[PDB]
Amino acid sequence: MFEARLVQGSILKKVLEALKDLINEACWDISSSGVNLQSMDSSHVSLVQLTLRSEGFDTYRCDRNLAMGVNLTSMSKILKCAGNEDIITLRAEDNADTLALVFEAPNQEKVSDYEMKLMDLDVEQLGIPEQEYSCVVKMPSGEFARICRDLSHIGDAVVISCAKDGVKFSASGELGNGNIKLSQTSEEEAVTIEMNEPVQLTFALRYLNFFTKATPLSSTVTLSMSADVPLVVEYKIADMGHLKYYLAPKI
Amino acid sequence: MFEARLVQGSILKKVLEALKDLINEACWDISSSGVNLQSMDSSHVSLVQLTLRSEGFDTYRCDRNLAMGVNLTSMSKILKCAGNEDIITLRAEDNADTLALVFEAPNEKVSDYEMKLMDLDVEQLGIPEQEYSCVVKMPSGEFARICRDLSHIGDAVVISCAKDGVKFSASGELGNGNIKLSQTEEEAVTIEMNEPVQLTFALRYLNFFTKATPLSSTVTLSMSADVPLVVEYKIADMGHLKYYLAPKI
Amino acid sequence: EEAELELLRQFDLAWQYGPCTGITRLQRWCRAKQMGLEPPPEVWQVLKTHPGDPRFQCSLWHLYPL
Amino acid sequence: LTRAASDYAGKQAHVELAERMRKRDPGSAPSLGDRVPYVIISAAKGVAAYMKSEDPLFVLEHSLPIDTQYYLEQQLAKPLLRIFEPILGEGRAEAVLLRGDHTRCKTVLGLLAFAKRRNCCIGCRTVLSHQGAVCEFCQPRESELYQKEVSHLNALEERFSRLWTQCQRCQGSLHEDVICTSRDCPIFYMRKKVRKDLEDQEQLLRRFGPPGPEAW
Amino acid sequence: RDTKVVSMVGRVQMDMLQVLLREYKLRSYTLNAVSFHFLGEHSIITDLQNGNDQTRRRLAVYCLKDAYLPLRLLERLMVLVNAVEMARVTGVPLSYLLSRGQQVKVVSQLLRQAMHEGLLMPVVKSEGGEDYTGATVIEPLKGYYDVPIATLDFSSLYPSIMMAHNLCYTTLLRPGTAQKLGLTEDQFIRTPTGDEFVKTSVRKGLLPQILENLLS
DNA sequence: CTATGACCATGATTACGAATTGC
DNA sequence: TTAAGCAATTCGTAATCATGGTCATAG
Ligand SMILES: Cc1cn([C@H]2C[C@H](O)[C@@H](COP(=O)(O)OP(=O)(O)OP(=O)(O)O)O2)c(=O)[nH]c1=O
Ligand code: SF4
Ligand SMILES: [Zn+2]
Repeated sequence: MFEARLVQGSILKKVLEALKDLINEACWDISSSGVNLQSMDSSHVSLVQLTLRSEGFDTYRCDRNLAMGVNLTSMSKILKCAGNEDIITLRAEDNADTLALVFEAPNQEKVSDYEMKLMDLDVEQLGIPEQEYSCVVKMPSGEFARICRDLSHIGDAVVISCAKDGVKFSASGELGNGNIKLSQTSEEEAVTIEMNEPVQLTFALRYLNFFTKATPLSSTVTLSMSADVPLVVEYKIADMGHLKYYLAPKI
Repeated sequence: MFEARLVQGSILKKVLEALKDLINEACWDISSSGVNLQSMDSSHVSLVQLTLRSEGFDTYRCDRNLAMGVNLTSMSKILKCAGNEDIITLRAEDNADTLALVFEAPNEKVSDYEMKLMDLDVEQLGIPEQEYSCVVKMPSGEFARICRDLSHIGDAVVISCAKDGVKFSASGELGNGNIKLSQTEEEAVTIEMNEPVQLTFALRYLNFFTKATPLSSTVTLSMSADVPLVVEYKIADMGHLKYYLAPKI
Repeated sequence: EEAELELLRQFDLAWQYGPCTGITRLQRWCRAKQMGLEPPPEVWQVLKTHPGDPRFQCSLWHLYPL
Repeated sequence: LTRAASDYAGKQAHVELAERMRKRDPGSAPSLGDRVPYVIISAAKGVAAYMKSEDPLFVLEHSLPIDTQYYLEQQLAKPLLRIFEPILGEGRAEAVLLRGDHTRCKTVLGLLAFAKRRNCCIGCRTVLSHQGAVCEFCQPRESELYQKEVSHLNALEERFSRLWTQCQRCQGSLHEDVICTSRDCPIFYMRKKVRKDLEDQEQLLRRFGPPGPEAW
Repeated sequence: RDTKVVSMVGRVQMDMLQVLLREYKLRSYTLNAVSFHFLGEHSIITDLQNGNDQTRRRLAVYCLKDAYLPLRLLERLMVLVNAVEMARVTGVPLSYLLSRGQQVKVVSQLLRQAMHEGLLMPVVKSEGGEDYTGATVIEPLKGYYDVPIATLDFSSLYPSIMMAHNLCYTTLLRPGTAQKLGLTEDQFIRTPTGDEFVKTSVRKGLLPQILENLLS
């Protein structure tokens, strides 16, 4: 019998708002470690790993290793019917293939109790490698979204150069060439480019716009890259766990 | 000759944006008791009833009972050429089919428009007064969000008035949900009940009815057995505005 | 009943009481009695042991847009 | 109603009326090769003129309204613009669309059952409490407003009598009832509406009092 | 059209509905509508029959008037006299003019003209050739005219083309059989599509003679 | 709270397929 | 086994494009 609570519950609205434009479905793996989601993209370029530990929740009862599937955009349309101060509660029976959502109010006067049906899933599942990421950058999320959207009006795909002094976000386009340079700044607005060996890579800027949909989702964004590997953007879901978006690189 | 003058033109603009989507043509029954109107919608489903009493107009003058025929789209386009602080006067002859509107800014700028009326052959209907047995007084913002939020799921809604509170339920292909409300100044939800009610109404009409939300803070919903649900608003020392909608069988 | 509904249907088509498809049944019964043609005292005695039912107190074709 | 597959290929109005049976009779319906008659009623489904078609006898017995704008802009208007243009210019299109415009401004027409029978002034159309016909501002001109409309009752009375005695001569007999619901006769259903016109126009003049006593 | 038939040997059937539906193009094909167009005019019946005997007498007079109207239409419209003259001019029986089309009659007349010179007909069947080019229309000078225009036309155009240039099956010249004879002048002619056809000083066709009989 | 951008629909116009009539 | 032909005007119906209006998000 799964029954879980979340008081600062705006984060679920915030993650599924940054989930539904990417992918149409999700493989929700409920374990005693909490709520998890590994899922590929639809274009066979990217992946989402959501991890929600139990210690980031309030009140918890998990009796089953549930492995269910959610059609995301209808669930997001249901999640659009509750405010952000409102408490989010989930209830689930291991025989009744439905989700019972309970939206409590902070003043407790408006009660919501919605139900979404289940559909079967046989989703593919691959494991991420663990390795050394030659460049890990801590950045403000709003500035990062601002920069990549400022590059979106030049061209389509981005080339990155990650080195010691500055980092080089370059692009071409139908109006010519452009590039912006960044450096370390000597807690949320601090940046850090931790680097061992400088690299150059190609990535898709449109998938950076897709990844910056989680701009309000953390204190800071982390950008982890190495040679010829999936970029992992990290949004540390505060006190809860973390969301990591993998992007397999380009050739 | 008719001539009225009112200091708060904002009330006039809110009432004219209540109705420009549901109605295309109307007839104003100008009398020596005020400005009163009844109309049916274009779909022949719902009733509107609007009363602006004679006192609240701060300079009134009406010689003879008139009847003006107004295309509400052109009038709604004219009343958005007037800012939210102006003072509005209406000028009409008793021999003419053309109305004059003069907007007076509270500072050097005055504006005056003339609009051609039309003759129409409509029939005027009304309502009889009976005691609806479920009486709800609730905040208007919550009602707007409740209707708009249930709207994405399906198109009907069932209203379920019980003792401590009321409960709205709605279904659809992506599931179902209800919202409760309980007895506990204007953010309260006062609930008077003699007999419990459960009824079904379609959502497009309710999302039309919640277009006039800036007119007041609270909204009054009245229900009874098998009668058209009444949605009622009050305008401060001016009058009221009522919509009427019949239940499904 | 089901025998009283054929007596009235027989009173309604006898030509010696009048050409009656515009009026009620008891009005035609009293019209013939005034002129005293020969109304029978049984088509009266079923129009008294009933209330205002539209399948006793109405002509055969009181539908029918003629 | 021709061969059924060409009318399967694309949705028409008469095919939709024919294939929709009635509740009264699933044994008399149009077959292949005959002609289906219909009229177009008013509704709010503007994408489809095949959703507004009805049998003439069904709209007779069930009294559905008529789409006067459909008949105005789709049946009438374009043949007239074929004929009337070549004698003049394009000010002739504006002349007939302006002769419409002086004449388009005169129209006549669940919750619909709960009518309060709101009475109205005969002079200036102002709804008001009480049953008297005239308005308090338009009371002096009442002899002229009675004069007006009794010449309308007089012309409805003259039309009732010319029609309901024509059926007696087309039937043969003067002493027995008329039974002829012939759908191809203009006589039928033109004899039905004058009863209601007279029913309505007789009751509008009882707003005025009686012209004398009757129990003397 | 899809009809049932019932077998009667010796006797002949003439439903007047099928004769109207084949010859005439009208708006409604009801007995009332064609009786007005040419002359000038179920649940009630079940209680006119369960009643008295003067009601049944009224029902019988109605039925006899119904059974009398098609006789009047048959003798007034000159149906049967024209059917007898059609069967005498074409040579087909009297039951074929209610069941068949216009092929059996031209087959019949061509066979009756073919026994007099000793020819046999072949069987060619093909599915299927292409279309050819039909008739010309001249481009108008559109408008309104108020000065008189006079109309001149040709009478019996295509049968007289087929008559006066000696065109037939039995005189169509194949492209090779003119060669290697070289006599072009007054032995054959040439058409705008391109064929060659023999002059009348060698052969007479069969379709000129059938057409000449029909024209007289 | 206001302004700008995006989406969504709705309406109008143009192009094609089909009952009837002219030949 | 059984069946004249073709040219169309013309209007209706369907699809596509354009234009604005409304709602939501960001500053
Ligand atoms: C009406 C008709 C005409 N046509 C062709 C043949 C005709 O020679 C040509 C002229 O049409 P018509 O003028 O209609 O007929 P017609 O000229 O042969 O006889 P008349 O002048 O006495 O009325 O059109 C047909 O092929 N089939 C038809 O049904
Ligand atoms: S309705 Fe027409 S057809 Fe019928 S009896 Fe009267 S006049 Fe004759
Ligand atoms: Zn008046």
